[PDB]
Amino acid sequence: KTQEVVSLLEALDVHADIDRADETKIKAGQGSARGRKYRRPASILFVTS
Amino acid sequence: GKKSKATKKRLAKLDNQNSRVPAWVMLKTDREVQRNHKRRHWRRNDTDE
Amino acid sequence: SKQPDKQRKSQRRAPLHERHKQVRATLSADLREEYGQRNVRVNAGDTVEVLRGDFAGEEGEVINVDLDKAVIHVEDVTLEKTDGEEVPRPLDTSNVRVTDLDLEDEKREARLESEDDSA
Amino acid sequence: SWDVIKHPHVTEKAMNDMDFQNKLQFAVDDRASKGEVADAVEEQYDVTVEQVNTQNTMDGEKKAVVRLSEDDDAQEVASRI
RNA sequence: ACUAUGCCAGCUGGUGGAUUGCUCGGCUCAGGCGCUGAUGAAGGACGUGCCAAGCUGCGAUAAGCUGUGGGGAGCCGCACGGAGGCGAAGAACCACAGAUUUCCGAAUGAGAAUCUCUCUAACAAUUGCUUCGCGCAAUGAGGAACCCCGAGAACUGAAACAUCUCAGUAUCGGGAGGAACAGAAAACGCAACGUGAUGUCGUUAGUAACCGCGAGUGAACGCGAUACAGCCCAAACCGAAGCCCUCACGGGCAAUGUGGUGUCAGGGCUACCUCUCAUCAGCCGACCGUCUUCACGAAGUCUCUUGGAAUAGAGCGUGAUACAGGGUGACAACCCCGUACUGAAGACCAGUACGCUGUGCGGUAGUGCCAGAGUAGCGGGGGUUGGAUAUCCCUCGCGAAUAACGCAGGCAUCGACUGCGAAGGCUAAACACAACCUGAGACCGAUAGUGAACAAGUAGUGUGAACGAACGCUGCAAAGUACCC
Ligand SMILES: [Cl-]
Ligand SMILES: [K+]
Ligand SMILES: [Mg+2]
Ligand SMILES: [Mg+2]
Ligand SMILES: [Mg+2]
Ligand SMILES: [Mg+2]
Ligand SMILES: [Mg+2]
Ligand SMILES: [Mg+2]
Ligand SMILES: [Mg+2]
Ligand SMILES: [Mg+2]
Ligand SMILES: [Mg+2]
Ligand SMILES: [Mg+2]
Ligand SMILES: [Mg+2]
Ligand SMILES: [Mg+2]
Ligand SMILES: [Mg+2]
Ligand SMILES: [Mg+2]
Ligand code: NA
Ligand code: NA
Ligand code: NA
Ligand code: NA
Ligand code: NA
Ligand code: NA
Ligand code: NA
Ligand code: NA
Ligand code: NA
Ligand code: NA
Ligand code: NA
Ligand code: NA
Ligand code: NA
Ligand code: NA
Repeated sequence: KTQEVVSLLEALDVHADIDRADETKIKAGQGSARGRKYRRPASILFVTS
Repeated sequence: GKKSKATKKRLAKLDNQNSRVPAWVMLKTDREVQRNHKRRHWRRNDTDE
Repeated sequence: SKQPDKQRKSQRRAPLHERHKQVRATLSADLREEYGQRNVRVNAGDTVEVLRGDFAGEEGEVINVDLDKAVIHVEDVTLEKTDGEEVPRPLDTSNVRVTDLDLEDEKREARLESEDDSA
Repeated sequence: SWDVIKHPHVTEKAMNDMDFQNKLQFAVDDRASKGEVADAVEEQYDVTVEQVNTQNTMDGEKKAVVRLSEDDDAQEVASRI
């Protein structure tokens, strides 16, 4: 569950980055006509094995 | 000249194609259909017969 | 498709039987609990409440469903013409919530109660 | 697979032929001969056909002018249909 | 203080349609898939609606008829009208299968600018089989390019120009398939105690080779990959033991040889030894994968403010194997479609792989029994190629040998050495294109991008071949302006 990861991240003091990345920009210009309407900040890279 | 029966049918059809777009079709289409572009005059235009 | 032109096309060009999904509205909390569905295909005869727009807060029976324009008429949701006549103000179903269902059809009710099917 | 008689041709000229000449007018299939028109008219309306005149018209159809025998009355036959 | 006709700059209102914003169209890339037609295709003509001009659909059963499955309370195409109808006898709509399917059209009884004629009669023409009868069959024409076989320029480059080059290109003739062609060595020739059918990709390499030795032109073997697959005749020796049509009777074919054997791992014959493995003919017949379609699918439509409308601001909450994209009266994971997950179907892979039935592989000795001729080869004349005395092909003339023989190894002849067996035949897979299905994008954004976002190959021009535009945006909702002058 995604929420489990949330709790863990909150416990690790690291969850504020997710908060930073939770917002979208509706981009200036004609990219939206090609399906490129949105973008968002990059937050956390998770590297597993 | 002397028309054949087939020629006659074709001339008949061209005459039928000279009708207006019916009044009711303009209402049904909210005036999206108004002009008949294949409108032909005997003098000004020329048929393929 | 991720491509916006394709998405809109496939919505506008959808054949009639694929347009039912364009007339769906969310179910009231009660009806959600009752049938285990979040929303339903709005039928004429359902009763519906308007959650959005100038008519928000009004409730009324559904008089008409048009699949082509993907739009419903609800009783008393209307505009006054210049001559004084009262005409429906057509509504998008996603602005609306279904309070009461017309269960008069065996097929619909069956689909509603099915766990594996959606009405 | 095509029928001979398409429909009665109803115009003022046709009425005058009906009243004064004992004739009926039809739109018929342009593949049909006079004999086939005479026959079809007899079979459908239970009358006796004296003469058929035909024209291919500028509407793209064949018009048949069918005169009826004196034992038959065109206005009567027409009033049924 | 006057000044008209006027000049310059603004203001209000036009004209005009730039700009910005928007995208039902383009452009390009990628994955899948891929033949149709005498059982009359593709294309076209003319019809077909209550009213119907255009487009679409359909075919006198004519925006449609039937069956099964799906779907669902609405529907009667684009198309928002008037009337009227259909649908719980489950309509619309979607999938699959069927019915109907006018005329012209390869167009095939004959003629003809889509009609007509006659002995109700015709596979016309060419051809195979043939009960010699059109009795049974075949061909014809289409398709976006791709593919194979023929015919084959010139502008141009060489700073002129002739060989050369452009180029075996453009274009023309013939023809196949979903791919085509090639293909199991008379090969290669890192010369070897080596490689081992073919195509393709990368390299070998702008190397060898060609060339007014100018400009230019231009491989291969090998190697690394992809995919892999190997077989059948002719003849010897057998000699009717055979094949085709028909339910059957019966007919036809076949000694000018059907059929058995056999095919460099040479084979046959004779005498042996040994095996049931190879091959070939058959039967069964998929998984997975890939492409497309489908089912199900979590969580707010809470408070205040602004607003015509919250999808805004502020506040309080929620889901997430789902925070791709779209719609909704303005910035929406939680309003609607969808999206993750899981599941189902069809298509392709493929009548393939696996499995199985039958057949039987192979070895020794002996035997000059068999083994593809205008061929191999030579000469005359041309074309073509990088092919140079050493490419491939055409044409005229000449012209072998018989395995104890023959061909090749980039000049000729002779010997040696090494390789190989022409003049008979088949062959899966890997590769080309893009009609068709789908997906994608630092592409264009209505003078752009297709000629074509619109009636687009439309309107219109030309006797014809052929040529060929422009035109996108009310609004949240038509509430598309009643009544009066
Ligand atoms: Cl080698
Ligand atoms: K082949
Ligand atoms: Mg800009
Ligand atoms: Mg008139
Ligand atoms: Mg249910
Ligand atoms: Mg006459
Ligand atoms: Mg003919
Ligand atoms: Mg020159
Ligand atoms: Mg020259
Ligand atoms: Mg020179
Ligand atoms: Mg060359
Ligand atoms: Mg070589
Ligand atoms: Mg054999
Ligand atoms: Mg040359
Ligand atoms: Mg343009
Ligand atoms: Mg001229
Ligand atoms: Na004229
Ligand atoms: Na008529
Ligand atoms: Na295909
Ligand atoms: Na019409
Ligand atoms: Na059809
Ligand atoms: Na034939
Ligand atoms: Na015959
Ligand atoms: Na020059
Ligand atoms: Na010159
Ligand atoms: Na030269
Ligand atoms: Na909504
Ligand atoms: Na020669
Ligand atoms: Na050699
Ligand atoms: Na424009």
